[PDB]
Amino acid sequence: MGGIREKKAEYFAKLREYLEEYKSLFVVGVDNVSSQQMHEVRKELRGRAVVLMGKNTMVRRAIRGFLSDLPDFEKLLPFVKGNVGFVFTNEPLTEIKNVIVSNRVAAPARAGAVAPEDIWVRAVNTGMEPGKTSFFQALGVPTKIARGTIEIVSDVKVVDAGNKVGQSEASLLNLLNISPFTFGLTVVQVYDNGQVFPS
Amino acid sequence: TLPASVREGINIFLDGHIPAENLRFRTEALQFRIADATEDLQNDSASRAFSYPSLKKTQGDFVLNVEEGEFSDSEILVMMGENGTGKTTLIKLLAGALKPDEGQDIPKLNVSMKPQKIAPKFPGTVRQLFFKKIRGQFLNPQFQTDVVKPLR
Repeated sequence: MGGIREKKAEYFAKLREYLEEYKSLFVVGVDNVSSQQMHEVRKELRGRAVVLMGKNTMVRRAIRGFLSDLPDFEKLLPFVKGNVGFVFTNEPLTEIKNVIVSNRVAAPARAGAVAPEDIWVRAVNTGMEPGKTSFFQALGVPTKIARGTIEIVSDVKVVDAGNKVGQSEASLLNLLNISPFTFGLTVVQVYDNGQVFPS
Repeated sequence: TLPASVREGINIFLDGHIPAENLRFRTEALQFRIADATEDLQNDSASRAFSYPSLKKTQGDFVLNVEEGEFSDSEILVMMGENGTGKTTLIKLLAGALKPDEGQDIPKLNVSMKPQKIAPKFPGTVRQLFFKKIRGQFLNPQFQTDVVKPLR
């Protein structure tokens, strides 16, 4: 916890040898995914070959590149985004994506997050007794009281992909028990053998 | 109670208390506002409310005549008279339920109306019906005092 490194140039130095040891290098997104979910996802990778560290200490692929003859500089626009890791692997490119991208860990949306895909809510009885039905109506979910229970009138899209989910919107959906997205290591890039693959 | 005089029995009734029995039969005494008691405001709101012209509604067996009057905002108007006078007819016209034979009253206003003789003709239970109209009015403390707690 104290001041002692918290290393600089030392952890970079371990990291240096790690791009060079493995053929295939991935630029990946934790941000969304819980850590029982990440930590489990990482368990899979770890048997096969392993993931290591950085900030901008990550962006220093250049030093690694400088040791060999491979990229600089030369890359398209260094794709790194908030919340990035590097996955160093034996595992060929195509398979790594199918493990990570296909098998994501369940999870519910969040308030103030941009929806990744279209959100819908179904029609049918919520099962909930009379109360503040109004809250549902505020979002643009039609509801009315039928049989002394709150029911949603119809299926409709509450939010589209690429629009943000409002704070009210999220909370009300969670009470419904409606979630739906796939969380995991969102692949943002690949290097293998002098070649750059985007998502 | 034991038999009493006409004047006497009525007087005791209004007190809300009977001495021999020693019971306060009514929780609160009845009082009427003096008209001194009322709040003093300059009333108009938007300058006065809506106004209706002369109206007539004739069934062909009964004819109602109405003299042009004005209504103002935040006021209350009583209607009195004997039945069969078209007290009911008049209110309906203002409700827009009835169309006048002559005269017209097309107001912009939103109206709520309660009918005179109430016979049920709504399927559903009592709570469901009142909740559709408005919930939240049901939450208010005023409504607890007057409706919910007394009857149950």
